[PDB]
Amino acid sequence: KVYTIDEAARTAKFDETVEVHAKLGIDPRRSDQNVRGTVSLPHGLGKQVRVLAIAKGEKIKEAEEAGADYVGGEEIIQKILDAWMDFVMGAVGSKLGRILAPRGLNPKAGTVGFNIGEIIREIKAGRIEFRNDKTGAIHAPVGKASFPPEKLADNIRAFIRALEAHKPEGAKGTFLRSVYVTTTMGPSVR
Amino acid sequence: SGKRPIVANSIQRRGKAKREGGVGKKTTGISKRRQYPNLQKVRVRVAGQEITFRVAASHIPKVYELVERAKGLKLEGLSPKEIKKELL
Amino acid sequence: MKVILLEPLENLGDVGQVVDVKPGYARNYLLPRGLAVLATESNLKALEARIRAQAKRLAERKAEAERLKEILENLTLTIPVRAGETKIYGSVTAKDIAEALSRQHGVTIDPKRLALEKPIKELGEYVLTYKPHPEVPIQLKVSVV
RNA sequence: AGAAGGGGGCCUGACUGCGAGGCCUGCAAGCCGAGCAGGGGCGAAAGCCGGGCCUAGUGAACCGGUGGUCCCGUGUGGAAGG
RNA sequence: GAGCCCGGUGAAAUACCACCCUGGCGCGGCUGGGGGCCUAACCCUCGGAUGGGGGGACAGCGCUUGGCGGGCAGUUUGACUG
RNA sequence: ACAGCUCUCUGCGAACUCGUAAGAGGAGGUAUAGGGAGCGACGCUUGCCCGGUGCCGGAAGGUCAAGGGGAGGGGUGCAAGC
RNA sequence: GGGAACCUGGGGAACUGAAACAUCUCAGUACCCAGAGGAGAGGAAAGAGAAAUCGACUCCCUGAGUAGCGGCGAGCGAAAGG
RNA sequence: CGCGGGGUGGAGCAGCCUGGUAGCUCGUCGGGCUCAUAACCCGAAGGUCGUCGGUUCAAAUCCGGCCCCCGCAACCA
Ligand SMILES: [Mg+2]
Ligand SMILES: [Mg+2]
Ligand SMILES: [Mg+2]
Ligand SMILES: [Mg+2]
Ligand SMILES: [Mg+2]
Ligand SMILES: [Mg+2]
Ligand SMILES: [Mg+2]
Ligand SMILES: [Mg+2]
Ligand SMILES: [Mg+2]
Ligand SMILES: [Mg+2]
Ligand SMILES: [Mg+2]
Ligand SMILES: [Mg+2]
Ligand SMILES: [Mg+2]
Ligand SMILES: [Mg+2]
Ligand SMILES: [Mg+2]
Ligand SMILES: [Mg+2]
Ligand SMILES: [Mg+2]
Ligand SMILES: [Mg+2]
Ligand SMILES: [Mg+2]
Ligand SMILES: [Mg+2]
Ligand SMILES: [Mg+2]
Ligand SMILES: [Mg+2]
Ligand SMILES: [Mg+2]
Ligand SMILES: [Mg+2]
Ligand SMILES: [Mg+2]
Ligand SMILES: [Mg+2]
Ligand SMILES: [Mg+2]
Ligand SMILES: [Mg+2]
Ligand SMILES: [Mg+2]
Ligand SMILES: [Mg+2]
Ligand SMILES: [Mg+2]
Ligand SMILES: [Mg+2]
Ligand SMILES: [Mg+2]
Ligand SMILES: [Mg+2]
Ligand SMILES: [Mg+2]
Ligand SMILES: [Mg+2]
Ligand SMILES: [Mg+2]
Ligand SMILES: [Mg+2]
Ligand SMILES: [Mg+2]
Ligand SMILES: [Mg+2]
Ligand SMILES: [Mg+2]
Ligand SMILES: [Mg+2]
Ligand SMILES: [Mg+2]
Ligand SMILES: [Mg+2]
Ligand SMILES: [Mg+2]
Ligand SMILES: [Mg+2]
Ligand SMILES: [Mg+2]
Ligand SMILES: [Mg+2]
Ligand SMILES: [Mg+2]
Ligand SMILES: [Mg+2]
Ligand SMILES: [Mg+2]
Ligand SMILES: [Mg+2]
Ligand SMILES: [Mg+2]
Ligand SMILES: [Mg+2]
Ligand SMILES: [Mg+2]
Ligand SMILES: [Mg+2]
Ligand SMILES: [Mg+2]
Ligand SMILES: [Mg+2]
Ligand SMILES: [Mg+2]
Ligand SMILES: [Mg+2]
Ligand SMILES: [Mg+2]
Ligand SMILES: [Mg+2]
Ligand SMILES: [Mg+2]
Repeated sequence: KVYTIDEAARTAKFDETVEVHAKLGIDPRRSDQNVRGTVSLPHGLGKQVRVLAIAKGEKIKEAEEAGADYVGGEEIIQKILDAWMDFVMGAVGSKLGRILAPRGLNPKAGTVGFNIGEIIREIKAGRIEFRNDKTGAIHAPVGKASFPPEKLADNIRAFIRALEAHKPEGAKGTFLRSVYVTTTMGPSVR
Repeated sequence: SGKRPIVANSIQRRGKAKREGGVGKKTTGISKRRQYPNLQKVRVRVAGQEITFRVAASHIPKVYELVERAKGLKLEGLSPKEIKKELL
Repeated sequence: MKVILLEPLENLGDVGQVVDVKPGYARNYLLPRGLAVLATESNLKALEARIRAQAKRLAERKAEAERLKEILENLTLTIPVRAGETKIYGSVTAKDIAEALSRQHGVTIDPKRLALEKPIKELGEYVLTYKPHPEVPIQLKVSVV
């Protein structure tokens, strides 16, 4: 309505269920649905999202403080990847196709925050404070969101999942949306 | 063929193309002849007392307007050219 | 095809109304059997005022009831009803009620549209009303000698 | 055959720009082609390579079709169309 | 996404709100095709009818679509050549 | 040409013909009738082939003109739009 | 009703030409019919066309055999402006 | 050039668009039927599901790209 009504997400418990559902065209020729990997997202979030950096057993004093809370090392190569209830989740960059204990034994893998300057500094931002959403087939849409408390200052669901419309080829015209969930879902234009 | 509030008619031709496209390749018309678009007729009775009309077709209503009169008219049998000559 | 109607017809019968139809129905049935007429702004405007020149033409049988209400209401009647106690003698026909209003205050009386069902024929107090629609109930009193 | 033939190695000059000068010739067509410039192939090199030992293996313009480029673009702009 | 569940395990976990592929039903729109009855346009009729019979949105007629169409028309049916 | 035979068309505003039409023949007729076709009194007869052609019959499918239909695309304007 | 041609409207050929011929040409000519009259039509902008322009209409001379039209054949052929 | 339909045991047909497990038919051959035969009855092996590879955990198959096949197509200087 009018703009993109944020506080439209109002009972349940701790309202933290806003969404960004919107369709478009399937696979117009080549491409499809590839939102920005861990986009900035104009939200301080507060999401103490326990992110893991499977870097090394030498980065366990600041890799933990690398924006999340708990981060192990390479002892998760054959000690933690053998079961069905035992086997975020990072990996190794550069070119190392290190997909042995994390590719079959799948939860999150592509590349780790290219920050060899430090695993946790005061100049590096976005490693445990960003989101994404690849494809979804004959049922796309859906993005991340914060809590209920946020005036016309929670305009992050109208810039990361609504501007992430740069991975759309040609063959149709995107349309129909709604920002909400666990409550309902009202729609907003562009 | 007549007209009433309308008019006689035209006798335009009938071109005949075994053409192509110009929006494809070339194109041409084999021939044409003198047609006869017989100005769409039709007749309407109606009443001022009980009159007859070979109304145009387009102007069909038109009559019905002329209908809506009442100018003190009696035994004429005709009584139409009496609406017409005072018609638009 | 806009047209005014007449003899209320089903689907479209709110007399003197406006309804669209296929030229045929009008031009052949409705129109011929004087049950409606062409949208003719003429018969349209003329009709229009055949309403306002009636709406307030009858809205006088209601307007001159408010001038008669703010008067026949309070001001009672007080009839010299020649009676005396028990079962009165000469019942109160409006030929007397109106006769003791018209032929008393020089005011319009309607010895019928008065709400009188029967002559009473006994002394007491009443408050019948002036008919029909909005009504002015004259409070009428009875007396003796 | 003192190769145009038989075999091997790299290559794509079966190029773009042009063309002095001829052959043949009624016109229009057809025919060989030195050499300059451009960037290339093979070679140590002098050099050769603008298709095929050689003559047949094809069809004026008109009309449309696809590509592109600078030009035109009906008051001007851009388009529709040349 | 956790009060209105995980679990264990598998390609994927459910209590709930959603955006939508698959697909049918539920009251409306806009349009369609059909099969019925009608009469009043159009048609035909009846000892002369302001009417009565029967046909009836059909037929007939205007425009436009495609086809059949020597019934008729204009034409074409090469040149060399003892 | 002929009587006579046969196939065939035609339900009456008949089919068919003349005519742009109105109208008229048909016929003031109504299938024991009217038109078209071939054969040609009368006697005995008239075989086989429905692949191709024509015509009669097939409320299924194939193809198909408008028109309806609008997924999708292009032109322009800052735009609502056109 | 008449009237030598002359004018306007309504209709409206073919031979020819293209060295055949069907678009095309001849040609809106011939001729037919109506009508107007000493003439007829046309006539005061819902124009023209690129000029800060022009200013009813009709006739002549140029524009110009240009622009264009065209089985881009034969051939046809303006207008503004002066 | 436009559209859009089919490769499946030897042959000629379903199946997949809802993936998930390849089945009709006829024949090949061996028994059962008489002396034998066609009518017949039964048991059988026989496909990298056209491929270059895109998806899915997994394709005969879901959607494209490709060699014929196959019908509608509209001209043709
Ligand atoms: Mg979709
Ligand atoms: Mg286990
Ligand atoms: Mg042709
Ligand atoms: Mg032509
Ligand atoms: Mg001609
Ligand atoms: Mg109309
Ligand atoms: Mg009049
Ligand atoms: Mg007028
Ligand atoms: Mg070589
Ligand atoms: Mg030469
Ligand atoms: Mg050279
Ligand atoms: Mg060569
Ligand atoms: Mg030519
Ligand atoms: Mg041509
Ligand atoms: Mg322009
Ligand atoms: Mg539980
Ligand atoms: Mg749906
Ligand atoms: Mg509906
Ligand atoms: Mg009837
Ligand atoms: Mg009737
Ligand atoms: Mg009809
Ligand atoms: Mg002939
Ligand atoms: Mg010839
Ligand atoms: Mg000879
Ligand atoms: Mg017959
Ligand atoms: Mg007769
Ligand atoms: Mg004979
Ligand atoms: Mg015999
Ligand atoms: Mg046969
Ligand atoms: Mg047959
Ligand atoms: Mg049939
Ligand atoms: Mg269509
Ligand atoms: Mg727009
Ligand atoms: Mg005269
Ligand atoms: Mg000719
Ligand atoms: Mg010629
Ligand atoms: Mg010719
Ligand atoms: Mg010709
Ligand atoms: Mg003079
Ligand atoms: Mg004059
Ligand atoms: Mg004026
Ligand atoms: Mg002069
Ligand atoms: Mg001049
Ligand atoms: Mg000159
Ligand atoms: Mg001039
Ligand atoms: Mg297939
Ligand atoms: Mg098949
Ligand atoms: Mg095959
Ligand atoms: Mg097969
Ligand atoms: Mg599907
Ligand atoms: Mg079987
Ligand atoms: Mg078998
Ligand atoms: Mg056998
Ligand atoms: Mg067998
Ligand atoms: Mg064998
Ligand atoms: Mg035997
Ligand atoms: Mg097998
Ligand atoms: Mg394989
Ligand atoms: Mg195998
Ligand atoms: Mg298969
Ligand atoms: Mg296979
Ligand atoms: Mg598909
Ligand atoms: Mg072809």
